[PDB]
Amino acid sequence: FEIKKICCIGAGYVGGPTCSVIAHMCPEIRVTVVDVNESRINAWNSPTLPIYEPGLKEVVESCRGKNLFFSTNIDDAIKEADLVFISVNTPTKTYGMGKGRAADLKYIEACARRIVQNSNGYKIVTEKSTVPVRAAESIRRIFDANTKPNLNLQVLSNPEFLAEGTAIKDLKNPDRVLIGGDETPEGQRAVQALCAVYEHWVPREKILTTNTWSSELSKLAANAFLAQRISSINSISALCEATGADVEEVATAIGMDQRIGNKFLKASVGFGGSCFQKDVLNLVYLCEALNLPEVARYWQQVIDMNDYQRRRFASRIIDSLFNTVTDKKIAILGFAFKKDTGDTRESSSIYISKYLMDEGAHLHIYDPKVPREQIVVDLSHQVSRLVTISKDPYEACDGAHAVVICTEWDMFKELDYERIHKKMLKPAFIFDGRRVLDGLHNELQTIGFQIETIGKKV
Amino acid sequence: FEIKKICCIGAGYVGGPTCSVIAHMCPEIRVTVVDVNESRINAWNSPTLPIYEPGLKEVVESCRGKNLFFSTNIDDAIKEADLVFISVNTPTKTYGMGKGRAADLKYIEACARRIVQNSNGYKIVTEKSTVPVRAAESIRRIFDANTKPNLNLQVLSNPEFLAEGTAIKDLKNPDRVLIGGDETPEGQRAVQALCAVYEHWVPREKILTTNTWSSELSKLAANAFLAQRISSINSISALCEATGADVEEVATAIGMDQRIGNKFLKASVGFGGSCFQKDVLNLVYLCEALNLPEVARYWQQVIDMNDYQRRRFASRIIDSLFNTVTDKKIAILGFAFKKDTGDTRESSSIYISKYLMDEGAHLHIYDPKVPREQIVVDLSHDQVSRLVTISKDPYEACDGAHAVVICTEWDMFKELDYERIHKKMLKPAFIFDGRRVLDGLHNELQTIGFQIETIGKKVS
Amino acid sequence: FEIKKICCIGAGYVGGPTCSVIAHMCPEIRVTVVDVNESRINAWNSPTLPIYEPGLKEVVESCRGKNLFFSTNIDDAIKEADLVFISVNTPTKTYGMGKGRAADLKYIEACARRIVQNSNGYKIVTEKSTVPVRAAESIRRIFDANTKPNLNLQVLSNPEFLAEGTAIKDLKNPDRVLIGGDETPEGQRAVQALCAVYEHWVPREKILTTNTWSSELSKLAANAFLAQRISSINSISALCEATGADVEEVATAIGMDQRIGNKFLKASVGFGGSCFQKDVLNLVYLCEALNLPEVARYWQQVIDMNDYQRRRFASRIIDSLFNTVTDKKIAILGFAFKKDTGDTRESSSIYISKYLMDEGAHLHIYDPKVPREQIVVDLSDQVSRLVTISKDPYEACDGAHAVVICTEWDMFKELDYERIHKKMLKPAFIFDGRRVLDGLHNELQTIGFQIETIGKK
Repeated sequence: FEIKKICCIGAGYVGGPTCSVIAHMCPEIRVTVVDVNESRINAWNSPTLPIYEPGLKEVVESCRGKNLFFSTNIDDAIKEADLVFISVNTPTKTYGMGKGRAADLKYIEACARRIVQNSNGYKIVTEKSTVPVRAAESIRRIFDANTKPNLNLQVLSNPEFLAEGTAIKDLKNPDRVLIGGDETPEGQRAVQALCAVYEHWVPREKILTTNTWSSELSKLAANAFLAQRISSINSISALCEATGADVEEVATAIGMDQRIGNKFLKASVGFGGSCFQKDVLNLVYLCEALNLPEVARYWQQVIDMNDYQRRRFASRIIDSLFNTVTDKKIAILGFAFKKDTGDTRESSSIYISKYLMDEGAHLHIYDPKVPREQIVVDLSHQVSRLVTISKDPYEACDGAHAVVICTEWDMFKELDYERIHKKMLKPAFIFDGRRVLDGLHNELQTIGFQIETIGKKV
Repeated sequence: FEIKKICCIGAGYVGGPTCSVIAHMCPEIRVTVVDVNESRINAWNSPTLPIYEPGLKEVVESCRGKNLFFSTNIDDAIKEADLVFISVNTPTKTYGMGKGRAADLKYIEACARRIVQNSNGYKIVTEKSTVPVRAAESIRRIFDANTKPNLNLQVLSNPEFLAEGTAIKDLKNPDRVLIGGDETPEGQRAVQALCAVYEHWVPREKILTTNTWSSELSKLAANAFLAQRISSINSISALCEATGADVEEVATAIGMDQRIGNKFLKASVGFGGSCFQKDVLNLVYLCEALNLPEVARYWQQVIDMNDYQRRRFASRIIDSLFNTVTDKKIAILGFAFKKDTGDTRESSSIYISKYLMDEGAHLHIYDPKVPREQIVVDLSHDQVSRLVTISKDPYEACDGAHAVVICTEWDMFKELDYERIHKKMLKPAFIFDGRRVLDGLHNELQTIGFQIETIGKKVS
Repeated sequence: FEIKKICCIGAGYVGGPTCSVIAHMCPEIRVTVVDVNESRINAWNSPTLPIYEPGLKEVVESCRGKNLFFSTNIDDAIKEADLVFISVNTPTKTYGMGKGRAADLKYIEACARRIVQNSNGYKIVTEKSTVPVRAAESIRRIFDANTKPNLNLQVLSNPEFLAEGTAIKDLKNPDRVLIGGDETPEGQRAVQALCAVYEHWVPREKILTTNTWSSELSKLAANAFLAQRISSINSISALCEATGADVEEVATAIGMDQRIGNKFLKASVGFGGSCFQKDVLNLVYLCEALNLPEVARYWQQVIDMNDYQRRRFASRIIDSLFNTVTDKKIAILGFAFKKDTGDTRESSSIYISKYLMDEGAHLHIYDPKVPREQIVVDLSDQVSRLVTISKDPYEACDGAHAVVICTEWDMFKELDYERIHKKMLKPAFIFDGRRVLDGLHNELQTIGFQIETIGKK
């Protein structure tokens, strides 16, 4: 069996770029991306794509209309497809059992029911989005319970490891392509057919085939391990402040051990983004549901440490300002969860800001990329009375008691702090939650700034 | 400052090989290794060295008598030295505050008092063994309180990262050389003098200079991070058994992410050795002493997960044998904490064996390298005499056994004649692979008739 | 250096009476009291002072216009002052870290910034109001970070120990005057300069000079020790009810030991007022912030015992009325936290009333001095339906099932209880929460009451 027609249900940041790269590297394969938002599909067929990714516009326009297509006729695309990707988002449950930690499979289930209704003959159905472990069994149960004569649907797991901003680079040169299928002979045929698609541009040595459950678990575990590295170095940063050690020196010394590696060992006020906490919490919920409390509380520590790092950093700020910041102007520099993005999901800036707002602080927030409306929404259920969004860092720092750096924007390293210090109220504090002012502490102290930072003793 | 004479106090597993390599790569530096055991010093000056390390004999005999010397005259070696290494072992405290977790600084303190009494002029004193964080502050306090006119002792931290069996390779090609000293100008002079010693064979790019506290903490943190990787994959292995996932597939998929790396992602019945648990526990005690309970309980999970992995594996064995193993013969294959060593310190085999002995099992224990006496001592506080038998070959231990428990990843266990083993085993016959060494044989073993259970794979 | 001009920031019940006595006993020292409340300053300059304190009017009028002045020109008074008193209120924090227990230093910080902006030359700045320990360190940090050439500000702690109603008596004859300053030579000069002011009417032996931290802690510790004595005797009162002992007999026996003393050994439903619980809670929060959980939980017991005494007393009332007081009329006699005042802050009557209101009781509250509006606010739909404020005790007790005495007013001892008993529903109960009816129990029982009281079985 040769895959010639691919349908991806979901034109988001996973289904879009992934199938765009497939059509780019597989000219013979017809790739149709379908979705429910007519605005999205129209945008995908427009000169301005509904998502910005470097190289995506170059990739899409060189394939769109030839073998890459975007449409709203999901039923027709499903019927003709040989391979159906399921790329709908699985949001965290908002209520009920597993609220806040379990994944809500309602979209995947809705997708599976739609697929089985519009499918005849042999097809391969592949989970692309991050799913909870054993979710493919739910898809197979739906397929089994709604079977038709000569209808043979094979379910595979092919989790995506792309990152925002570098999706195209990650898709064209992946660290590994993970494909999971049943150990049965029919499942292995489906696995090889999907492997043959990736083999057009991915070396065979980087294509790892596993069972379905291992593939689903590996996606969760990878993000949990990464978050754990950050929580671990953050735990050391608290110890460094207590001992006189420096977390950057420790991290450099740790990372030179080749068995540990030097990536993801940067201490910070806390990890953010829409993947790390969500995946760890889903891992914790899975363990609790499987009667593995020891494993659950093990991985809960990654989240607990991340929360502790934020609370501790906020408490240092409050304690430094005499345990009272009511009506005190505090400049928050950086609101994105990391530099060079507008994404604020689970940004440590949100939690630091909320803690200071709980104390009645007047926050003046500057971020070069996060739009003004996003900041208000994230801080909103108070925001009108306590939060001001500044146009430039000097506006936020004027008349402020403290400057809190929550995102590692490169521009913050280049601010005219002598100018900032003149208009700040004294004593003037800088709280570097990202270690971006290292090497400037001597100059800042001579200017007259009390500089406090993560993982360095005061 | 030019270091020309080096004295290492402690001729053990750290002080010996490290100073041997220094004299090898620094022919012009006189290196004297001193100790309190006359047998050790005599052994060091003998054709059979008191510790076996590959290439150590070649290194030592090439330098011994030229610029490497072993002696018991600690006072004279201290007086003439420009650099004094402190390589005495810091054992865990047996009683009092921090029992079982805190380090006992009595030897380092005794060494520091010995140094200050026999030292005149400028000297550099360097902690080489694993010390608790802020231990150098205690050495400096002793030096300050016992100061002499024109006596200037500089204290440095230079923790060792050598591994037993490959110390010489690690010393000649280290991943990094860590040197910690005071940020004061005098401390920086001491740091550069020790850096200049390492620069004879270590590139300056791999020599990392920090403050003293960062250097002490980095040694503890590195071992804690490594142990954490093992505990993390072991936690996944429990999940894999619950879900039908396979921990080896997950670990391979995890380790292909370059940010994570593929080292130290082998699921097992639990990590062992004299380093991992000791350092994590010392890290936990340090955090508790510094009013950081959140950090303490964070790192306690690494130990708790490792203990849970052993208990769970033992409980699977007991449950598989009908929750009764009284008088049941069980073959334990492998007793060392890892393959290719005789070291049993904190070996998972010990804890698995103790759990089975708590149930009255008759353990027949085979290890190709661990001597018989060590096994008895580790399992001993009557119970060992009645319940434990040390076999001389694996087939002797498996004859008439209900279960074969593989606790160490010895390569020979992969090559055993299991069909021969299965004939003489009592039925049902179980194999518990606690190291994943029988992967790829599970099909053959099941056809032979072996109920094969292993870490991180659901029971088939 | 001799102090000649004194400015007190805050014209409240601490800054006002204290500086009034200073100007009275130091005619040659110019004393200016400044505040933001224009009404307060105008009231201070009026024949009706903004606060009633016995002997204050004679003291103020004997000095006002000569060397005691009240003004709103804070900047001018600060600049000329040799000694600046900081007497602003430090209320408990309402939100954030330490909500309900930590002190809110925002006013002290605002005052310190105001002082440093308007100050030139040598000055002595003195905390007079109850501050958390280490607060003077924050003032010194502000002064250090906002320094000027030749500007030398010395920070001292001079906590107040006056009590409302007897402030003038306590100021003129203090048990002790406490002054805390840096052990540095410059601090000792500031300490002696303030000591020289107090020495005009305070004997040198009663002026205790300590470091700043000791002075701040002593103020908190003194109130905590006092609260502890009450909680301790209240804990014994629960024991007495369980054993047949009498807490008044035990308290008398305890207090005759000279090492213990006979003061503050009166069992009650619970201590009240704006100082005791506030000081203990601030002490507890201070311990928790300083990683001393053992000390924190030690002093938390004082508050926990005080809460338990109120809850237990309310539970006895409810249990005596068949565990149901819905729509039952209950007369609450006394609402102030102690007799002979209108102050209801942390009054045990509030908490007993709230417990009875939680059970749907119809409370008829009488207090001879607490105004009607204060009672409503303190208990504040529930107050409108369940609470009635009575004009006289007989109105409150008419048709009531129980009479709850929560404040030790002397008039309650002299009520016509036979008249009360006739119109009460039977069985009729009297819950004496202050032991004010001792010696009347035989008469009350013969009348037909079931009299229950603290510390008696």
